[PDB]
Amino acid sequence: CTLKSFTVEKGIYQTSNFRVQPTDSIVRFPNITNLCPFGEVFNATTFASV
Amino acid sequence: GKLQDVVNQNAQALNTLVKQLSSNFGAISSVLNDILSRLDKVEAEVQIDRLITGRLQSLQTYVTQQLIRAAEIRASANLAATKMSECVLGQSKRVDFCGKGYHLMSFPQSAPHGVVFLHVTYVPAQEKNFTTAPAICHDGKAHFPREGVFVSNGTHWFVTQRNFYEPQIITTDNTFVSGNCDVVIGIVNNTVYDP
Amino acid sequence: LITGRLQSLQTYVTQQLIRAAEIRASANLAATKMSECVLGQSKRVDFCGKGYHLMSFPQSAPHGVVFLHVTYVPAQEKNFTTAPAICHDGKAHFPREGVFVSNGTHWFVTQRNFYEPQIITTDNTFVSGNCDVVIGIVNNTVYDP
Amino acid sequence: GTGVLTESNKKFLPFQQFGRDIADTTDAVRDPQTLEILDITPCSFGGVSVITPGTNASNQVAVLYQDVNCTEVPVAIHADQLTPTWRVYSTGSNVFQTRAGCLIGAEHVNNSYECDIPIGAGICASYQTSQSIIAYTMSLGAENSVAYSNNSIAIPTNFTISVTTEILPVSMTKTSVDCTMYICGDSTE
Amino acid sequence: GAENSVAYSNNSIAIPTNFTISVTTEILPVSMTKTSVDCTMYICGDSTECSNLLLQYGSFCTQLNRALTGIAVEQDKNTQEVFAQVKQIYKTPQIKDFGGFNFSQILPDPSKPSKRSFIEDLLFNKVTLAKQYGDCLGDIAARDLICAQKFNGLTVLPPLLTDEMIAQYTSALLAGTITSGWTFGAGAALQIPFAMQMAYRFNGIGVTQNVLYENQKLIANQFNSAIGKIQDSLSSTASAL
Amino acid sequence: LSQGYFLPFYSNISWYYALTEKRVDNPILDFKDGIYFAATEKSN
Ligand SMILES: *[C@@H]1O[C@H](CO)[C@@H](O[C@@H]2O[C@H](CO)[C@@H](O)[C@H](O)[C@H]2NC(C)=O)[C@H](O)[C@H]1NC(C)=O
Ligand SMILES: *[C@@H]1O[C@H](CO)[C@@H](O)[C@H](O)[C@H]1NC(C)=O
Ligand SMILES: *[C@@H]1O[C@H](CO)[C@@H](O)[C@H](O)[C@H]1NC(C)=O
Ligand SMILES: *[C@@H]1O[C@H](CO)[C@@H](O)[C@H](O)[C@H]1NC(C)=O
Ligand SMILES: *[C@@H]1O[C@H](CO)[C@@H](O)[C@H](O)[C@H]1NC(C)=O
Ligand SMILES: *[C@@H]1O[C@H](CO)[C@@H](O)[C@H](O)[C@H]1NC(C)=O
Ligand SMILES: *[C@@H]1O[C@H](CO)[C@@H](O)[C@H](O)[C@H]1NC(C)=O
Ligand SMILES: *[C@@H]1O[C@H](CO)[C@@H](O)[C@H](O)[C@H]1NC(C)=O
Ligand SMILES: *[C@@H]1O[C@H](CO)[C@@H](O)[C@H](O)[C@H]1NC(C)=O
Ligand SMILES: *[C@@H]1O[C@H](CO)[C@@H](O)[C@H](O)[C@H]1NC(C)=O
Ligand SMILES: *[C@@H]1O[C@H](CO)[C@@H](O)[C@H](O)[C@H]1NC(C)=O
Ligand SMILES: *[C@@H]1O[C@H](CO)[C@@H](O)[C@H](O)[C@H]1NC(C)=O
Ligand SMILES: *[C@@H]1O[C@H](CO)[C@@H](O)[C@H](O)[C@H]1NC(C)=O
Ligand SMILES: *[C@@H]1O[C@H](CO)[C@@H](O)[C@H](O)[C@H]1NC(C)=O
Ligand SMILES: *[C@@H]1O[C@H](CO)[C@@H](O)[C@H](O)[C@H]1NC(C)=O
Ligand SMILES: *[C@@H]1O[C@H](CO)[C@@H](O)[C@H](O)[C@H]1NC(C)=O
Repeated sequence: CTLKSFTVEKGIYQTSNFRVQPTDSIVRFPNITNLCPFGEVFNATTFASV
Repeated sequence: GKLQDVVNQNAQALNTLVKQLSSNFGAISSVLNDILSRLDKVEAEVQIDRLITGRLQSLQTYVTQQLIRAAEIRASANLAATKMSECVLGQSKRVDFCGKGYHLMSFPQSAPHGVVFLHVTYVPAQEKNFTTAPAICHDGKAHFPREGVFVSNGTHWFVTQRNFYEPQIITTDNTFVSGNCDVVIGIVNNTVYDP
Repeated sequence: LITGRLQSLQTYVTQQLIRAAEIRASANLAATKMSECVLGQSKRVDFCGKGYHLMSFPQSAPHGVVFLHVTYVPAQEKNFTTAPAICHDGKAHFPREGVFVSNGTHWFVTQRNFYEPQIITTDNTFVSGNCDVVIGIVNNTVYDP
Repeated sequence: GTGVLTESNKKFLPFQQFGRDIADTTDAVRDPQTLEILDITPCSFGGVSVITPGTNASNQVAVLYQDVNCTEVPVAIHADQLTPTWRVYSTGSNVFQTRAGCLIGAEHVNNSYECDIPIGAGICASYQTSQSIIAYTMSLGAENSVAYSNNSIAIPTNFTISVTTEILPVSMTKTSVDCTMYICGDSTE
Repeated sequence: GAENSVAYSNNSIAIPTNFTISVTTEILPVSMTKTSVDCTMYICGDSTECSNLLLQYGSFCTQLNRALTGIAVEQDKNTQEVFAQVKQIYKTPQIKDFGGFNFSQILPDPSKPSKRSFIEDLLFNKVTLAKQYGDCLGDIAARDLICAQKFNGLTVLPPLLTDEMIAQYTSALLAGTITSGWTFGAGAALQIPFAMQMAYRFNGIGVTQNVLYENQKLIANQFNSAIGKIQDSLSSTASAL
Repeated sequence: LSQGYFLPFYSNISWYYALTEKRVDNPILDFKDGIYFAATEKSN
């Protein structure tokens, strides 16, 4: 597959990686559960002037 | 094969140069017609520039590889010209330069993108053991051979050419005298002949 | 990122090919040294050692070869009065090998690279013509057995 | 990212999350929940060689794993996640340890021949006799001790005249390149 | 350089009366290191998106990796065509009665467990090189230079000939050239005493062989101490490496 | 060279059949990234 031919000849060939593929996916975030105050950054009574 | 791979090193670079035309190089397609028929002038320029840069890099890579191969081929051609000048046009005393053995002649023949030499050389075949001495003390004076060495088959001593067995009797025209016969280490005792 | 790293790899391969060509030239030179000096004796000047080359001894080295070229050099030269030829009795006498030298009174034949003075004998010389066309020929007697 | 994760101890600073290396890749990361310093190793193992005869000779190969020690081959290849046709090539009874890593799939013989497929560190391989791939120490040549004495010489009495053939390349093909037709033939833009 | 005007006259010659035998050291590179490159590891190791994007660049890595393997095979060929001149390995003679010549520093010794000569051992010690998979895997708290280039696909290949085989080749060549002269380089090896070989070589350089034997023991000394000078040229902080 | 969701060579195919014993095979199976369904029969 790395020599780009269906018939390899007699010898020793270095090889690019194809054998192993990932299967699982791991996600790990810090243990924080506080919902962010989007009810005060957005939907406030008055904003500041520009 | 030493010639054939050279051809296989030049017919392969052109084939890879052709097959590198079917490369996106980061563009949307590898075909100029698709880009020029699907995108307007302002938007297709950034794609054609990618194709131009990729194909220019491929051409420069091919030229650099051809320069490397031309340098190697020129070194081999210089060696071949030296071999033609020093072995076909004459006779070389250089060891192993033209054939295995003492070089006698060489004949050149042509070949596709190359030259071939038939080096005809001389090799010894059937060696024989002998008992040898560096000099002969005849009557107090050492005798050294002019060409060849002293050898003995067990009883008598002979002068011999160093590359072929041609035993000749010890005669004063085959040897020259130099000093006393006690300073030489390993000198044996015999009589020389004077005509 | 792909274009930059591919250009970096191409640059590395090009420099490696240049260095491989230089190393191959050096290895061809080393093989010629091994064939023409270890396996024999070379008359090429300064090819193997400074002086007249006698032998070569090969030793290995990390990614390389080293040669011990053992050679012959002259040590103590001496001045002598020389002549191209000797007119013995109307005919010139040229030496076969060596040169005619003199220490002031007598003339000797000598090897070209070592001082081995020998008396003038007709087996050391050969005659050619008469002694009126050679420039600088001196007068002496050539002994014969 | 993508890789394998191993427990290690690189002694991160307290206000640190990942540690780079000299190639600006994530050499290690910190677990945000267990506060544990993990270690990232690339999944691929470039450095594998396949030793084969011709395709129209046999569908049999030997695998050389470079600069590894054969007991830790399955943890360097990650043989648990491979197909079993790979997993037969990670362990077996044909394992031979060389100075260039070690070789699985070719039996090692104590004989020495001239070699066809050079493997390295003096080890070569060939396809011999049923038929299998063998690996062996390369034979430098025929051992021949020459006699020597202080009063003995050898002189030839007969000779041979030989003709040897030497092939030298002289030239290669001459090529010329049209830039416009190569880069974009028939396009004014 | 040093200014030196040589005398000259039309009837004056200079002839040597004594000689010196010298040993000159010449160092030649033969091979360079063989490297192999995996494009996927170097450009983007373990990334399927960038690998898919790299597939759209064509044969820029098959061509890239073909040149390096040709270089590696060329280096193996260079070492083979330098050292393996003769395929008949000649064993070292058991007795060193070479007319007084002492080939101790250049011939191998079985006592030291390397099968290399003294001078070869000095040359191996003078050259300072600039690894095993498993040392990189362990906790080392600082990534090595070799381990960083091994995880990026830049592996280095070992040479085909070990140092032991090259030392064997040089030992065979040296035994052939001290036990047979130049005859083993052209056909079969022909035995000859070393004094007679030196007589042959003085005849080659242009002097008669009678000046050899009459100085033979002296010549041996002028060889032997010269080899000792090589020690002074290699052990005492050499720069020829 | 094409990357994609392919069926690997010599992969573990799970096999079901209808033989009257007296069993039909219409179970419920996971559709992960596409499937390869090969059917051999006589009377459709
Ligand atoms: C040859 O020369 C050496 C150098 O002086 C002599 O000494 C030997 O040197 C080697 C080192 O290569 C040591 O291993 C030996 O133990 C030394 N031997 C002695 C007796 O000192 C050596 O003796 C000389 N050889 C001969 C045959 O004279
Ligand atoms: C904004 O927040 C107020 C309470 O503070 C809530 O009554 C209202 O529904 C929110 N949303 C708006 C104004 O869109
Ligand atoms: C000379 O004699 C030795 C021992 O008797 C023998 O080994 C060798 O083959 C002989 N011939 C040679 C050196 O040509
Ligand atoms: C040696 O050569 C001489 C010279 O012809 C001959 O007479 C003799 O028989 C040979 N053999 C021996 C053993 O001397
Ligand atoms: C040659 O070597 C032998 C070794 O036994 C010795 O007996 C003989 O005297 C030596 N010949 C010489 C030094 O001329
Ligand atoms: C040869 O002559 C020398 C000098 O007279 C003598 O010493 C020696 O013994 C002789 N050789 C033999 C074998 O008798
Ligand atoms: C030879 O004579 C010249 C002229 O005076 C002198 O300079 C030189 O030292 C002499 N000796 C040699 C060349 O050995
Ligand atoms: C020159 O050499 C001869 C040869 O014996 C010698 O007699 C003479 O004393 C030497 N010196 C001179 C000045 O002639
Ligand atoms: C050498 O040159 C001198 C002048 O320096 C001259 O007197 C002499 O005749 C010359 N010798 C010849 C020409 O033989
Ligand atoms: C040598 O001989 C020639 C010819 O007879 C003569 O002219 C010349 O003077 C002689 N040399 C001397 C030194 O007398
Ligand atoms: C967060 O959850 C993990 C397990 O889900 C627990 O072990 C940890 O103590 C929690 N708190 C943190 C990381 O502050
Ligand atoms: C690694 O290989 C060596 C052989 O040089 C061996 O002694 C050692 O036990 C191996 N390491 C293992 C098996 O963990
Ligand atoms: C091959 O050599 C090894 C080295 O010790 C030995 O253990 C083994 O038995 C040998 N195999 C044979 C002779 O078949
Ligand atoms: C020399 O060898 C040739 C064949 O190589 C043979 O025909 C011839 O008879 C031999 N001559 C002698 C004298 O041995
Ligand atoms: C030649 O030189 C060596 C040392 O270089 C010395 O030992 C020897 O005595 C000298 N011989 C003569 C004849 O001057
Ligand atoms: C296919 O999967 C089943 C699931 O239990 C397993 O029993 C079987 O061994 C697998 N086949 C192969 C060839 O591994």
